[PDB]
Amino acid sequence: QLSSKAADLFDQYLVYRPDWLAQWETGHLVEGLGEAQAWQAPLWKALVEYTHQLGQPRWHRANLYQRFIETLESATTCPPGLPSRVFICGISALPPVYLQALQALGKHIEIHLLFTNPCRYYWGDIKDPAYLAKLLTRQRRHSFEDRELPLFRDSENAGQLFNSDGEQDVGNPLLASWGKLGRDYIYLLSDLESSQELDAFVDVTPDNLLHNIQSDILELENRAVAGVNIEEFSRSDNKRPLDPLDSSITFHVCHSPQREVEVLHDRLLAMLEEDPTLTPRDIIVMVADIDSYSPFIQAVFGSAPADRYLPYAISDRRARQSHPVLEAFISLLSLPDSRFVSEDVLALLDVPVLAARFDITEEGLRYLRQWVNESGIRWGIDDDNVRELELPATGQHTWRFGLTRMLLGYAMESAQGEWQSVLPYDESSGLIAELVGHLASLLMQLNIWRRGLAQERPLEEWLPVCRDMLNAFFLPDAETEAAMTLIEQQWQAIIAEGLGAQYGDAVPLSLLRDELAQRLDQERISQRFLAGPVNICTLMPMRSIPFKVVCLLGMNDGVYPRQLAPLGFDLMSQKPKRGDRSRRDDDRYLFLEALISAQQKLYISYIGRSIQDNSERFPSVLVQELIDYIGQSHYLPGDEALNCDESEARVKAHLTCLHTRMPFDPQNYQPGERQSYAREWLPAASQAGKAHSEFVQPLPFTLPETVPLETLQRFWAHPVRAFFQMRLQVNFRTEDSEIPDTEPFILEGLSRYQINQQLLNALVEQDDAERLFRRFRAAGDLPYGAFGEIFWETQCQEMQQLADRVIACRQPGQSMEIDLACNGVQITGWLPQVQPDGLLRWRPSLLSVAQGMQLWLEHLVYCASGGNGESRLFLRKDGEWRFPPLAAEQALHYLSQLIEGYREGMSAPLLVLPESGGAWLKTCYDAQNDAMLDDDSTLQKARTKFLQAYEGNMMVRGEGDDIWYQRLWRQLTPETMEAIVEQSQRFLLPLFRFNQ
Amino acid sequence: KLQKQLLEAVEHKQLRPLDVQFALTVAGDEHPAVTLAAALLSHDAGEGHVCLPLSRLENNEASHPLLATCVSEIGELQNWEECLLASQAVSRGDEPTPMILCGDRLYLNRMWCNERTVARFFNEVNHAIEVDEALLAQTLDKLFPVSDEINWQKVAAAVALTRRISVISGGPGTGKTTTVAKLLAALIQMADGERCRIRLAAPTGKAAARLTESLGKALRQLPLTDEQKKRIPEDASTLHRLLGAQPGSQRLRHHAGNPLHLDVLVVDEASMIDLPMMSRLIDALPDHARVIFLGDRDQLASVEAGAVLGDICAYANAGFTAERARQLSRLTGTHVPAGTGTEAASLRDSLCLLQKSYRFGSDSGIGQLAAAINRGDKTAVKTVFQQDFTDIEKRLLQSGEDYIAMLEEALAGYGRYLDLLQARAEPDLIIQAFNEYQLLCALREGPFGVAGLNERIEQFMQQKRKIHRHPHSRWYEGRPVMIARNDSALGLFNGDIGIALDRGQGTRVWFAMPDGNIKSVQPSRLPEHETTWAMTVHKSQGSEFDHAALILPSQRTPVVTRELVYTAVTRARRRLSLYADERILSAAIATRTERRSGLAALFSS
Amino acid sequence: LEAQEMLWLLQAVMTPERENTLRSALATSMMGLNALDIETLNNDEHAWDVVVEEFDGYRQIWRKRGVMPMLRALMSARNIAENLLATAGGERRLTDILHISELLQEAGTQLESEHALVRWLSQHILEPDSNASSQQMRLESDKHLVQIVTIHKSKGLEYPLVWLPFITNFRVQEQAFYHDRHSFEAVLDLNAAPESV
Amino acid sequence: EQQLIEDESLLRYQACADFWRRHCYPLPREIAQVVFETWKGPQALLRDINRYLQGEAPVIKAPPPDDETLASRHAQIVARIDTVKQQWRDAVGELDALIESSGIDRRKFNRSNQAKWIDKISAWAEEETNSYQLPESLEKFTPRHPLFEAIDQLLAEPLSIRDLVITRALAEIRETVAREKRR
Amino acid sequence: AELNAKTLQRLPGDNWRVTSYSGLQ
DNA sequence: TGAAACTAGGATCTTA
DNA sequence: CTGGAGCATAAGATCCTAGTTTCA
Repeated sequence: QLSSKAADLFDQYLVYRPDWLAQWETGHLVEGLGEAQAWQAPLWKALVEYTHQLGQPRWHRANLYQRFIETLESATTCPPGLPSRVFICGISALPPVYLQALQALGKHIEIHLLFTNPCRYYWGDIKDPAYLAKLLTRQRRHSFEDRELPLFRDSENAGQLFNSDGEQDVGNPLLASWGKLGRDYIYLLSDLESSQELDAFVDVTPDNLLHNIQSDILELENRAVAGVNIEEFSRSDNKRPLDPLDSSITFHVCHSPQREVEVLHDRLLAMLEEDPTLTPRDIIVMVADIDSYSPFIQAVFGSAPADRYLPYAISDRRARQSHPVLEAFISLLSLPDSRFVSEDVLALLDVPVLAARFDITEEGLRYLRQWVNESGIRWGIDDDNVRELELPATGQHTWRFGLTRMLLGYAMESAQGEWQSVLPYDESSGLIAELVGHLASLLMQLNIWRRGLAQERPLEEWLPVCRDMLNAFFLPDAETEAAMTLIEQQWQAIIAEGLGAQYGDAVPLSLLRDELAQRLDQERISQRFLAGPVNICTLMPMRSIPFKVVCLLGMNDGVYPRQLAPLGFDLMSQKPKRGDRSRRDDDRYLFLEALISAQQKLYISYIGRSIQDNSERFPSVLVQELIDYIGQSHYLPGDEALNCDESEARVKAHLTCLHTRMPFDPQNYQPGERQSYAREWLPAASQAGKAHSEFVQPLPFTLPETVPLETLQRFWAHPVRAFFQMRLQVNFRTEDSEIPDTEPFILEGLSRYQINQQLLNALVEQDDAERLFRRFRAAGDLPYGAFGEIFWETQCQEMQQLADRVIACRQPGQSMEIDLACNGVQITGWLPQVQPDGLLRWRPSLLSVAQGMQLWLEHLVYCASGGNGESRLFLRKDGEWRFPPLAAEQALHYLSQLIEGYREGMSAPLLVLPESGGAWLKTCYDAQNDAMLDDDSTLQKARTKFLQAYEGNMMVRGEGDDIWYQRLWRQLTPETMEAIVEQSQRFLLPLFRFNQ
Repeated sequence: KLQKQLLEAVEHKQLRPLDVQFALTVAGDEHPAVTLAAALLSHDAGEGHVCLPLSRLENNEASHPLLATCVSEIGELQNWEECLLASQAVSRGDEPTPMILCGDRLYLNRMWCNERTVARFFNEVNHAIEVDEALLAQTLDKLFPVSDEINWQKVAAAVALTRRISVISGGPGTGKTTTVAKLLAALIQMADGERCRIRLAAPTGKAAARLTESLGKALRQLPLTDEQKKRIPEDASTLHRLLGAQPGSQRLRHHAGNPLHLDVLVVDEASMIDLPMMSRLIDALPDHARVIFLGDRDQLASVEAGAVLGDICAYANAGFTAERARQLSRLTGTHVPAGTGTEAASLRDSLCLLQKSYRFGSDSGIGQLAAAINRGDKTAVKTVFQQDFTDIEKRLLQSGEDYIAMLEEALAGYGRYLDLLQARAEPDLIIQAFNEYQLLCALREGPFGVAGLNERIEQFMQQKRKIHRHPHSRWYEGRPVMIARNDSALGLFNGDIGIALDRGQGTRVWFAMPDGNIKSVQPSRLPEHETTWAMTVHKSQGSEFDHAALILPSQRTPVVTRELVYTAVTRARRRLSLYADERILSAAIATRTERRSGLAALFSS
Repeated sequence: LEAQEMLWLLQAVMTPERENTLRSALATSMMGLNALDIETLNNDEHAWDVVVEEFDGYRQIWRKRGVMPMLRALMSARNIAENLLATAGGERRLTDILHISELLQEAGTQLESEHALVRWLSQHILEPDSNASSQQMRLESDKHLVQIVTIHKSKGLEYPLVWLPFITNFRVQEQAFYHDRHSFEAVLDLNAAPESV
Repeated sequence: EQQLIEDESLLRYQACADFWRRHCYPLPREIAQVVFETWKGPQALLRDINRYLQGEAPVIKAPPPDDETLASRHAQIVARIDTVKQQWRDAVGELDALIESSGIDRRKFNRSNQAKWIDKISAWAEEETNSYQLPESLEKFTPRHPLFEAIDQLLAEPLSIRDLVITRALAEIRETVAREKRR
Repeated sequence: AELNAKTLQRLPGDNWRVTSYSGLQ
């Protein structure tokens, strides 16, 4: 970075100040200069000595120009090879060395130089009083006569010219504040000796506001009223009148850039509608930075329909022809520092070029995604890559571990067991397994190249690495050849300059990769600049094309002028001179030339108030000064004699128009002038359509005669969800959860629920848990080592406590068949593992009313089908659900109630909330008198218990946060609360009546 | 080491990346004998085989100096048993180790457990069911009024109701659906007071639908009592749907601890039932379940690695057991031949076969050549020389001058449907008229394949005035489509054929429902579709055309085999075609391949 | 809910062939179809044909001109932008919909492919950071509202009438991170010394 | 030429999990039990130390010496427990406590509970009735043996690894984050 | 209020391009 | 009555 | 060279008290 900055500074020295280089080539310093000379002069002298020692030619632009000027100052008229004439059109900044060279060459070739100064008279600075008499020369008109700055005797005599400084009395504050580059250029042009200068200054008739401003700039005057004396300050009829229907210059305060471009589009359509022979070629829209405005441009200009479409062409935007393979190659150069996160490697396989090279198709990408998600692949590619980061080599959760798991699962079956402490993966088993072979080929290539790209080699050995990367990882298609050739060209050019400059030492890869990435975004595109559409572009120096409508967008404070602070140790920032160029003066002069080049109408727009916090964000200083000048030199025709300040405030409020925050505001569509063309939002603004009807509708449903028991189980697991995905067959199936970042340190949720379920089902069978613990350890599911052992032993201690109680009340049993006839509706299905004492189920969870419902239904079916026995359930924290044996008539009556609830709930979203309604019913219903209570204190306790069960705490999720309820209602209204508690009381009271 | 040699072999395209990396990850840096054995065994399993005897590995010598690389240490290293069991990657079966060594044949542990389950089912579990001979013969001659000669349908029905597990082979066009209808009628009429959960199943959806409509028509045609007609099975389902296989996971809803609750099962078209599917179905059946399989003995092989029905029906030439031949002679009333000696009573009696073709026999040239293809090539070439029997053709397609004649002949065959399409045909008749002529092919890509043949034939009707296309459209009025992935919501199955014709209410694709109706689907709703002016032989199974036309490739391919030629011959109904060089066709018929399996070793012991 | 809602719309538009994932996005909260209307839609094959054709048109409009014009065509052809405004509590949902649309267009300009955008949206639903861009805008300032503001964000502002309902509330700090009363340092004490507490 | 970043939480979590991966996997079970009951995961550790890790680093009152490790600290605490265990097993079987009106006679059942509690020092948590031999507890209700004060000096200060693990984490995560952003 | 959106009646843009032998080819 | 351990229920857990 | 299948699941903890029961 130091060498690049120093080389840029030295090139700038070469162009701009050759005297310093001529001095430093000898070895002396320069007096009166800032710091950093003490290390910059020996650097330059050593560079000259080194480039002489390399045998490269000594000649350069610092010591060449003097010899060139001396050669052409005294010779024949035509030394051979010279052109007949050469034009310099539209450049308003040239170095003094270049101008000296041009006047030296001008005696031999006729050189036509074309320059657009906005002023007419002489508006430059002055060097010395002995130089002012030299400015008694004169421009010659093309046909008529000669003229210069007006009243040239007493103007030089008066305070127009300062003691040493520039023309302080130019008049026009716009010109004085902005033309900093133009003043230096005109001072350089009038300083030439042999130049023969001529003018062609076409006048502008002051009728419009814009033409008033342009004429004031041209004739170099100042019509702004300040009001030194009170008889001037009171009266206000001396400024020019402004037509209230005149819209040459307008300002548009907006809110957000999307709203800003939406306003601009409508105004351009209005301008095209008003002026008949205006075409979308002649309209330019100039943006402070195009990369942060282009998406909104594309969005609204594409969202315009066919009847209201005017074509756009976003020039000066950075090109991205094959962005995915560009990023793939940059990330592939970033290989040796990568930790190989599985998400990033799958984003690498998202590349179609590389997938086709390693023959994995889009069908196979989904299966690899699911297999990486489930198989436990998170970390570095090998064990060696884990050790290379100086970490403990655990072996598990690596890419090699996952691929070993996949291959071992192809050769194995998962029920057999581990082989080398790797539990095989049961999914990859058939013809789909060759995707694993292709993935392992990918990993072998990536591992070999991350080994190979590590060392530091000279540039001659860095030459073929890019070709090796491209032809080893990518399969060239018809689309990809452009990007691949461009990448090879840029890499070759970098190493070509490095080799031609005779560099010998070692070069690490990160340097070359950073240089390639920094060069790959320096190539803009502007092929479709003025090809016919509306020309969207960013503001660029020395590009002054006269258009009809100039629109400037995004002129907030700080955004424009675009800031570029100098390097600090630059030696032009300390002691500047005349022709020096800096970015602030550059951007100010571009604003001035944008004002001049607009021929018909102007459009300045800036963000007024931030849309988030509704704060205030000010316009740029340039727009503020323009508005101040307009207000200080105009007045509305009504208030002929009000005040200077009152007239200024009136015209400032008249010109600037605010804009609505959101497009469907009827202030947009109210008639007049600020009337949008967006017919799409007109019903939204005028409120011409009905609101949303309630989702609960009475649906026609007829109950069949054969209802399988799994239908009732799936229904009573969750009734509203069963209505959604069973009646009208909508299921809001959410996406898959993404790949976790790291290996499991702790296990929560489903990942431990499955472990507890398998452990409990093994422990009830009185089997040793060591085999299953080894199975999980080889699975890469438990935490590492001692932490895994601790977690396993505490889970063993809890499931042993549960399984003791399960064993103490268990008799071996078998299945049975179910076939009843309840209300004339047959029930089919099976019941698993019913024992002579009845139904036993064990489940590692907390006490849930939905599971109580499940056991109650499964037990009513059994008790209606004979079966004198009890039904028990065993849960965590010594939860329990016991039901006594009943009579057949009672069981059929209760099952009739459940089937009737099913047939109602398939037709309407039956409102049985199992957890919340269960908690409310448990609070209210008393098991002493077996009656429903009514006292207001217990009703209020049940109310707050129901709310605490509906919405949970901040770190538990209540039953409210579910899409099946959010689809029906958002905020729980008390009337629906009364309805749901009535339905839940109707349907859940057998459970709390018979729970013992 | 030898990793670079294996990568060289991979770049020579003689192995697979799976094969090389599986060998590397199972052997590590062990002796190269285990590495090479694992590589060849993985390639053998991936090709379609099951087992790998050692004599294959030291007698192939196809690509590499196996001895010159595998010589590593002391001892005469040709005792490959101990030379491979020394490493940790091969075991005898008592340990959880990938390569297994059971009968001096190395093969994968998954393949080992699947093959052992299949052999245990077909050797020990298949019991004998005893039924009264008098009422059995009463039912047989009530449902089979003909009593003149050896009726293989009578033999098949009798032996299938006799045994718990019964394979019924037979060529396509024999009356297997009729035999199954008689079988179910006999079983329902025999078991009256016992509830019988009859279930029908198939490996693919199109064959399942054909099975449903065929047995529906047949079982309504046979006369039964109303309670018997209640007891008739309602419908069939795809084998994964019956098993309860999850979409992504490899879990089964009908595992060994939860057997499916269905009493008797009919597995239609068990030729493409692969060996893992057979094992997973065997683990899903209860104790009192009886099954009857179907399918050809020598049809095209199973798509997944492992063939089972060919390895079962290889024992058909053994003949019946001596006592069982007398039993069948008692039942059917005629004489059945007996088999010499004895090999295995349970297998040799459980199997049956339908020798006598009844739809088209040897009198048809198609049937005569179909019988000849299973024999040597001399009978086939002699049969096609001798006067061609006026029902089969052959064109010597050798260059483009014959290729254009082939295209002309194809459009001549498609003429009726094409001119009906040009005459604005009605949907049922145009779908019926499309289903008589269909070109076939073996490869997919190239001059001989589905895409290439479709491109050339569509260009030929673009040049000769038959039907036009538009380069923006891709949907010209009259194209054929075949659905690749199954569609459950639309109720249309994989492999079904429809014609996209613009009736006037919008260009909609019309389909042939298996119940006779016509289904119209918007092309925006179609799951997948490919043009099928020529469709592959593997996609042709289960359907029968009226004029087939096979086009063999120019060179020798590993996909063209005697089985493929035979099933492409058997696809047509009344007229056949052929486009093959005689040398290539003779080589294809002569190369009788198989799949290395250990079932033949298990059954003999 | 609007992020998940747009995820369902994008998933349906990507593959309108699949009847289940089309009905899943049709039966949502922002189109506002009744259960009766979904029941009528599941039976009329002509209605399903025209809905699938319309969503195919949306897919073509997306693949031609980006995301936001497809959304705008969806608003203009389903009248949801006006239905949400008519339904109470709807300005908030409409502004959230437009904010998600702006974010989607800004991300889809750089993101080249189509399925990558849907994966991106699901990734941001799973990972909702609290940066500057994706903070919630105000619903409307023309609607005159009772502004609720935190004490810290209120610092520096000017309010006419102020309510402090919960000013007596407090929360005892048990953590031991105290400053020295002599040298004015940051003296963290790892132990639970009650003096430092 | 620099690039700004304010999404530093991913780096902080990666560095904290990296430290917990490097410095707590190679422990044996007898120390890993104590670490686990102090906190379960690196996310919990970062939730403890986040507000001190961000910003300017504070000054820990009475820092542990740099040359001390987790194994040495565990050995020190288990030796300190074993000393009191040895003393109480030596002097068990004597009475020097005045049975007051508020002092029940059945409280000597807690002494037998302590006797059954002393089995092995590999654990870390004592029985809650160890505060019944405290001089402050008994003065409400006579040393006669050194353990009556040894229990006092044992229970005056808590026995934990928290300070050591917090100090090592807060000293190493900062360095890891700084070096990673420098790279 | 009573309100409506103005309608542009003429064609907004012409038919102009700079072709690089692409439309002709 | 004084005391003293013990079972179960309860409440409360921020800020730009 | 190509066959297949849809859906559910989990839920915090630390701690001080009131009240209860037991006991000298």
